[PDB]
Amino acid sequence: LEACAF
Amino acid sequence: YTRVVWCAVGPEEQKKCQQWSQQSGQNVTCATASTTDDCIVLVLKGEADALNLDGGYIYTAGKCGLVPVLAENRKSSKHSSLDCVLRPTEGYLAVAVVKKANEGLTWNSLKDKKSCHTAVDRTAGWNIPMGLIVNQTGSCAFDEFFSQSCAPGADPKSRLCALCAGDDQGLDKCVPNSKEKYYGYTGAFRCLAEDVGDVAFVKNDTVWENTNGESTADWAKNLKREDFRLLCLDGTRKPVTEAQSCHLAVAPNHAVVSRSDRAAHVEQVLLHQQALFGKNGKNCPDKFCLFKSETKNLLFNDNTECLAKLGGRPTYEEYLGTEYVTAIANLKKCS
Ligand SMILES: *[C@@H]1O[C@H](CO)[C@@H](O[C@@H]2O[C@H](CO)[C@@H](O)[C@H](O)[C@H]2NC(C)=O)[C@H](O)[C@H]1NC(C)=O
Ligand SMILES: *[C@@H]1O[C@H](CO)[C@@H](O[C@@H]2O[C@H](CO)[C@@H](O)[C@H](O)[C@H]2NC(C)=O)[C@H](O)[C@H]1NC(C)=O
Ligand SMILES: *[C@@H]1O[C@H](CO)[C@@H](O)[C@H](O)[C@H]1NC(C)=O
Ligand SMILES: NCCCCCC(=O)O
Ligand SMILES: [Fe+3]
Ligand SMILES: [Zn+2]
Ligand SMILES: [Zn+2]
Repeated sequence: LEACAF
Repeated sequence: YTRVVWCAVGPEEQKKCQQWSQQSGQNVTCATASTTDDCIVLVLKGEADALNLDGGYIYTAGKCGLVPVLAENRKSSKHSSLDCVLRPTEGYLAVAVVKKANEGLTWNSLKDKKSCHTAVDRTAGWNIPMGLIVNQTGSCAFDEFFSQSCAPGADPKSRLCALCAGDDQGLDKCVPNSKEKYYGYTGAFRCLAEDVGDVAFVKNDTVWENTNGESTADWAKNLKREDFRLLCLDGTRKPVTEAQSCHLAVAPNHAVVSRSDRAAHVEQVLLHQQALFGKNGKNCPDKFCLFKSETKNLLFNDNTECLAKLGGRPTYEEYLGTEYVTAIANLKKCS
């Protein structure tokens, strides 16, 4: 459950 | 209407995209970046509209808000009266391939061997095999499992790039685009064919499509399927005819992604563009074929029969499947 890599 | 701006990864894709753009009367135009993650960033900035992606890259794109639009559909194993565009996708089989002559090698003795991967972050080339290896070893140190590898996208000075060969001049070693000799399905299979590696992580179709005269390319033209074996998770080795009982996973097909507010227009444009340039398209083979690239799988895999509509307007996690998403997220904990 993470976010966008950029 | 608006033009659709495709994103090509590397200069070979850019050349094909420019041919498509000319043939499409600029209904499609081209932006180009060095890697698939850089194309994802162009689409997130709104400087490109769409590209077709392996499922591991759909995970990266989907975490950033991009959505699946249409999926690759290859020829089905079972007869179907449905038009390709409406026929349900069947995933592809991720496999581990070795040479038959490398007699001792099984899934359980891969440690310290030489590996060939399509690229870091792709499904059959990386997320499935490395996710299984991390789990079975109980260790995140997957960068130390094989003695040397070609895993495009990894640090070029590291053992994960030691087998990579770059371009005709030896520049761009390990870049995750088609300039790297050992990139992608066909590059990782060539890494195995040439005995640069002991094992290649590709899909079933790759082995068939580049053996027994199915490919005329110089490195493939002479390979025989019978010289290869699949590694099964129970530690047995099988002929490549047995992929349905000797695979590592079933992968979701590569698919086109875009920003959500351009998905409907990208979809409509692609359905028209394949009617013109697709398999049996109005203008293929006379003018241009969107799903050929002399085996090099540029923009789309060469075994694409069409881009198909998705069922259920799926989110990226519905398209990839919950189990695969959780496997990726588990592996990404190591990084
Ligand atoms: C492994 O991949 C190969 C290549 O895509 C599949 O073989 C093809 O199957 C199609 C559909 O049945 C045939 O009409 C093609 O002629 C076959 N191609 C070749 C080169 O032989 C094969 O079915 C796949 N194996 C599994 C278990 O999915
Ligand atoms: C690696 O192991 C992890 C941990 O067991 C696997 O994650 C589980 O997957 C199952 C089935 O999809 C789920 O019900 C569990 O919730 C997951 N567990 C955790 C802790 O997240 C993962 O599938 C394995 N990776 C591979 C590639 O097989
Ligand atoms: C360009 O797109 C327009 C609008 O949909 C259409 O009328 C025209 O046929 C298209 N031409 C090609 C070659 O894609
Ligand atoms: N976790 C589900 C992965 C997707 C499987 C591929 C498929 O069923 O088409
Ligand atoms: Fe893939
Ligand atoms: Zn299975
Ligand atoms: Zn849904």
